[PDB]
Amino acid sequence: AYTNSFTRGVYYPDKVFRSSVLHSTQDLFLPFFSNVTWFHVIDNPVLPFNDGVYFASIEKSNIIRGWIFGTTLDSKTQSLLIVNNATNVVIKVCEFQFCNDPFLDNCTFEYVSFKNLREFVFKNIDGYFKIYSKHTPIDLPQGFSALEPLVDLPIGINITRFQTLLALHAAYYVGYLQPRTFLLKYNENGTITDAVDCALDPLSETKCT
Amino acid sequence: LTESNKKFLPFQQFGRDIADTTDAVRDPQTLEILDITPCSFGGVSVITP
Ligand SMILES: *[C@@H]1O[C@H](CO)[C@@H](O[C@@H]2O[C@H](CO)[C@@H](O)[C@H](O)[C@H]2NC(C)=O)[C@H](O)[C@H]1NC(C)=O
Ligand SMILES: *[C@@H]1O[C@H](CO)[C@@H](O)[C@H](O)[C@H]1NC(C)=O
Ligand SMILES: *[C@@H]1O[C@H](CO)[C@@H](O)[C@H](O)[C@H]1NC(C)=O
Ligand SMILES: *[C@@H]1O[C@H](CO)[C@@H](O)[C@H](O)[C@H]1NC(C)=O
Repeated sequence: AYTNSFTRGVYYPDKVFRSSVLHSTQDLFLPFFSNVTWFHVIDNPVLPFNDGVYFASIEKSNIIRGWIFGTTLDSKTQSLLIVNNATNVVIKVCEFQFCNDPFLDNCTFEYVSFKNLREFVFKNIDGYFKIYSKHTPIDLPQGFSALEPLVDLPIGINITRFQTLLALHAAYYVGYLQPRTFLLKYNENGTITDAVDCALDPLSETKCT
Repeated sequence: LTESNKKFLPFQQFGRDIADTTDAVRDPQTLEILDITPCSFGGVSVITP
């Protein structure tokens, strides 16, 4: 299935603070009102990573508990698995295959930490897996929000595909990033309060110019 | 360096002016924000008969 992005997926591109200053930048980003792939759990198939992955999932019980990020995803590559068990967000790159039905009940890296909304943006530059994420309770919310880089992985590990995971003893949305020019609204306390995608409409280019 | 009370976001290590000149930094020893103003100068004029 498919739906609309609804001005979501905007993250902080730089750590520059600006107070009441409108700043324009070019970076890989989700396009505004872009088409995002929708799957409802009855499935969790294998999808390509492309240049970037935008992820959004709204579950009250958080049925989605894990993701796996690997090039071939058949224990032939260092598949980055990010699985949240209990309150501990656990990140590993093991070459051990998971269960036959992918649900929760060579590990060169280990990090251990519809009410609820979780938004994610994944991209991989020079091996550093960059995750812009947000967790807050509330298809997609229409209001604007700014995603923060909650974690930035120093793993240095090449990834070209991904697959989400479930848990048993969920509606999620998958989008792809694009090179787009934005205009960003930094408020008095540096929070990005508004965003304009220049490659959307001519009013947006007039605001960008 | 000043006794600034600027409030930064926790990921934001630096800041810039309207002309993108760096005006405030996050000190690694003390995570409060210090505004940076480079030192005074000016032209020199000689008033003489
Ligand atoms: C949740 O998963 C993590 C990942 O294994 C478990 O926590 C750590 O597991 C490693 C693996 O050997 C240990 O070396 C650490 O000592 C564990 N603790 C911490 C704080 O890092 C954890 O046990 C799992 N929780 C449950 C309930 O299964
Ligand atoms: C996305 O594509 C699907 C199928 O091609 C279509 O039904 C849907 O309306 C599209 N959504 C947008 C926002 O273009
Ligand atoms: C990552 O691995 C895939 C699969 O082996 C390969 O096609 C791709 O070129 C690799 N990328 C880098 C940057 O090594
Ligand atoms: C910014 O932070 C200050 C801290 O004193 C607060 O008073 C203010 O409400 C915040 N928001 C804006 C929009 O200024």
